[PDB]
Amino acid sequence: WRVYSTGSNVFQTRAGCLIGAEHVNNSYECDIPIGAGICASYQQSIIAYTMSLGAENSVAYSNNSIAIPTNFTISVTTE
Amino acid sequence: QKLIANQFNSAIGKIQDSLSSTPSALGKLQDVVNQNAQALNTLVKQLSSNFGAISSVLNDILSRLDPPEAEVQIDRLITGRLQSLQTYVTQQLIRAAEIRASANLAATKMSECVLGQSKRVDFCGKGYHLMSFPQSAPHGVVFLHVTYVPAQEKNFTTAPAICHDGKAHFPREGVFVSNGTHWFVTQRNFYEPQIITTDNTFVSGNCDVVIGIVNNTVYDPLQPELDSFK
Amino acid sequence: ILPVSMTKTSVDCTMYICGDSTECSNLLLQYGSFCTQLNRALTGIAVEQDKNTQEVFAQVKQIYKTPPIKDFGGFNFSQILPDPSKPSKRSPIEDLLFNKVTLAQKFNGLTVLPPLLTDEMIAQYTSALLAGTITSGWTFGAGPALQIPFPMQMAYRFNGIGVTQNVLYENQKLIANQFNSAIGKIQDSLSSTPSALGKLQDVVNQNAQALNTLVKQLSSNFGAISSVLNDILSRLDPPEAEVQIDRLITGRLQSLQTYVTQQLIRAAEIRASANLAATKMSECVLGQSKRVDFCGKGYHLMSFPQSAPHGVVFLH
Amino acid sequence: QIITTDNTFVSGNCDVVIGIVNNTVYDPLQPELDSFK
Ligand SMILES: *[C@@H]1O[C@H](CO)[C@@H](O[C@@H]2O[C@H](CO)[C@@H](O)[C@H](O)[C@H]2NC(C)=O)[C@H](O)[C@H]1NC(C)=O
Ligand SMILES: *[C@@H]1O[C@H](CO)[C@@H](O[C@@H]2O[C@H](CO)[C@@H](O)[C@H](O)[C@H]2NC(C)=O)[C@H](O)[C@H]1NC(C)=O
Ligand SMILES: *[C@@H]1O[C@H](CO)[C@@H](O[C@@H]2O[C@H](CO)[C@@H](O)[C@H](O)[C@H]2NC(C)=O)[C@H](O)[C@H]1NC(C)=O
Ligand SMILES: *[C@@H]1O[C@H](CO)[C@@H](O[C@@H]2O[C@H](CO)[C@@H](O)[C@H](O)[C@H]2NC(C)=O)[C@H](O)[C@H]1NC(C)=O
Ligand SMILES: *[C@@H]1O[C@H](CO)[C@@H](O[C@@H]2O[C@H](CO)[C@@H](O)[C@H](O)[C@H]2NC(C)=O)[C@H](O)[C@H]1NC(C)=O
Ligand SMILES: *[C@@H]1O[C@H](CO)[C@@H](O[C@@H]2O[C@H](CO)[C@@H](O)[C@H](O)[C@H]2NC(C)=O)[C@H](O)[C@H]1NC(C)=O
Ligand SMILES: *[C@@H]1O[C@H](CO)[C@@H](O)[C@H](O)[C@H]1NC(C)=O
Ligand SMILES: *[C@@H]1O[C@H](CO)[C@@H](O)[C@H](O)[C@H]1NC(C)=O
Ligand SMILES: *[C@@H]1O[C@H](CO)[C@@H](O)[C@H](O)[C@H]1NC(C)=O
Repeated sequence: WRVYSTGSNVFQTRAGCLIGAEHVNNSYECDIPIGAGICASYQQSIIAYTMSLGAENSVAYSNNSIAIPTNFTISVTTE
Repeated sequence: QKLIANQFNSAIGKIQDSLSSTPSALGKLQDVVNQNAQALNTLVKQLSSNFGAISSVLNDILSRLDPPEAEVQIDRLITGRLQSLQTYVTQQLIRAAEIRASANLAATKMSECVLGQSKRVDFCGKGYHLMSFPQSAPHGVVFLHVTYVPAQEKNFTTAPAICHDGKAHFPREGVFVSNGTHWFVTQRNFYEPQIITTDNTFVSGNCDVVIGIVNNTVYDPLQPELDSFK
Repeated sequence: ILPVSMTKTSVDCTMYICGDSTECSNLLLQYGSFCTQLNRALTGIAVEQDKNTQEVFAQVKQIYKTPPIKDFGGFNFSQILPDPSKPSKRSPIEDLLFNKVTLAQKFNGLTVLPPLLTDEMIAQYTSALLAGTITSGWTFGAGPALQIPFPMQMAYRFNGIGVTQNVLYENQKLIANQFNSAIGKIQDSLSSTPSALGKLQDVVNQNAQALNTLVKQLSSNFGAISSVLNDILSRLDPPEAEVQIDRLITGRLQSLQTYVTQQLIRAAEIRASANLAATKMSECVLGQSKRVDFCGKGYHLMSFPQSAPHGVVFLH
Repeated sequence: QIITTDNTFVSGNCDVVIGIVNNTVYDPLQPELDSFK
């Protein structure tokens, strides 16, 4: 049972210690909840990172600039 | 109309594949079934426990000891089983309250979305709301929200008002937009430029009141008709 | 002000009740699967709190940023946008909210789990929602974000409550001054009375009181000889030590069960409040509502959500 | 009520719409301007 106790791959988090999960400084979506804004996913190995919130979309804004659609699309959303 | 029909037809046919793609799509009903099933299984399993008594079987209790002494063991077993049943009933009551809240939400959704339009945002799926269709479910209801979401947007330079002979002009229904050389009036939710004066503009005040204003020709088609009588 | 999520908690049945004493622990298994049910209920409550927070605050699939230059200088939004000077990214009103809430400690068998969404990311979500409702107006919640000048958005919003566009543009200076004055005044009104944020202090304090009551019940013997199992194990003979330890086990188990039931009721109430808050957000900030008195007294124009230590606050 | 050009709005060509019907739309301008030729 203690075979998964190697200290070379131990990653310390804000919500406990992690064993066997690689730590990467990049940003991705929420795959598996961990706690304190950390989520783990599958790359070969398991990567645990810091949570990210979508992709940044800086909308260009000005006091005389407006945007209106020229086309539509109909979608059906289940519930 | 043909394009709208094509989009609606191609959208509904994608619902079957989306639902059948993964078993996790129907989680909100499988969870409801599973929690009750597992609670009932746990209540059944609680029957075969000693609860601190000599044995968990009633027949062994009667056979091993005399009634005057087996009364205490029977009392212990009865108290334990009553506690288990009471906690199961309390859990079922709380779950029933949660399901009643969900059912009231579903009834409100039916009565609003299915039986009419709804101006409540995000209450009818992402985007603007059109007619909706319900579907029966084993232990619930499944909706289909036919939404209208704009796409392929392009930006124009706008201005709140148009100058005309020292008289401010405002859009009756829409927003002034310009493609860099000429100004037009269009509905706010779809690009469809038109001429300005004929019906979609109303007059109020002078040009010195508003802050950012632009000059443009305001041409009433009434006047060319009058010149036809000259 | 609306609570959105209570603090996550979880208790170890054997560790809490039996004190990790061996024989007394193996005697507990005779009582059945009472240990598993409470753990499962607490796990469900914690995951429900996490789901409530995510549902209330993660209402957008993209994160938006305010323009570097405030070209809407008529209206002044510095009191709600994320202040960059402070080490924290919370807005000045958010910072005032955080410092106005005060008392959750580790113990023998009780723990607290951190939320999935940390406070900084909750503030980031609120900033994204505010930037979306400031720059793109009400249409960023329906589809792709469409840029539109803020005075024009206010003109639309006025047009949506039965008054034409003449009123705003001819009185833009007055409207901007009144809006700035009100936004300045709400901060003073909130900071004036500590009991203003009572709807969150209430839930925090009452959860803490429930936890303390659960812990304080250790000292009660429930009619047994003593409150410590060590004395019973090292003093009395097993034939009656078993009966005494069984009575103590029954008492502690009943106490933990009633705490679990109270937490379940509290979680149901908080889930109802969080669903109401999510509906209020999706109908107020991401659009316009014709529902009178659902969005504050008077006809509704906009709404600016702001984070809270354990909930969300709305500036209608 | 009678179909008048001040009651309906016009935009587009006849061919694109499916299901149209031929008819005449009254014009309040024509009889007022006819009396002042
Ligand atoms: C508006 O968007 C629709 C698709 O959302 C466009 O329809 C497509 O048109 C192209 C070429 O005309 C076809 O190859 C596609 O198959 C069409 N899509 C569908 C779903 O039928 C439509 O042309 C767009 N409108 C304009 C004016 O460009
Ligand atoms: C902006 O829109 C106007 C709309 O009138 C464009 O002007 C038209 O351009 C077409 C191009 O072939 C001509 O056939 C029309 O006669 C023009 N109309 C008028 C009234 O001049 C103009 O080209 C557009 N400009 C841009 C940059 O898109
Ligand atoms: C939008 O904002 C820009 C940036 O300030 C304004 O441009 C300035 O306008 C003032 C007042 O007319 C001029 O004195 C400056 O020379 C302008 N600077 C630049 C770089 O253009 C613009 O007027 C604003 N537009 C509206 C409608 O408010
Ligand atoms: C829009 O038109 C008005 C007048 O129709 C312009 O106001 C004039 O501005 C000039 C500035 O050189 C003055 O000499 C005139 O006396 C003004 N006329 C009036 C009646 O006040 C205004 O400048 C125009 N604006 C734009 C952007 O073209
Ligand atoms: C918008 O509101 C902010 C308030 O945060 C204004 O900044 C203050 O301006 C006063 C003016 O004397 C200063 O005394 C304060 O020190 C400023 N900071 C704060 C935190 O109050 C700002 O001037 C307003 N206007 C604009 C265009 O930003
Ligand atoms: C409505 O009137 C128009 C014009 O009078 C009709 O269009 C023409 O119809 C005739 C047959 O009656 C065709 O031979 C012509 O080729 C049509 N013109 C064009 C430009 O296509 C139209 O058919 C009438 N509507 C109906 C329903 O009969
Ligand atoms: C990832 O970033 C952290 C700091 O954010 C740094 O300590 C670490 O070395 C980085 N990892 C790699 C592989 O560069
Ligand atoms: C429209 O928006 C794009 C960015 O999405 C910007 O690059 C472009 O300049 C805008 N149009 C005009 C006319 O400025
Ligand atoms: C209506 O349907 C009938 C089918 O019986 C068809 O002949 C007719 O052309 C249709 N008319 C319109 C306007 O759709």
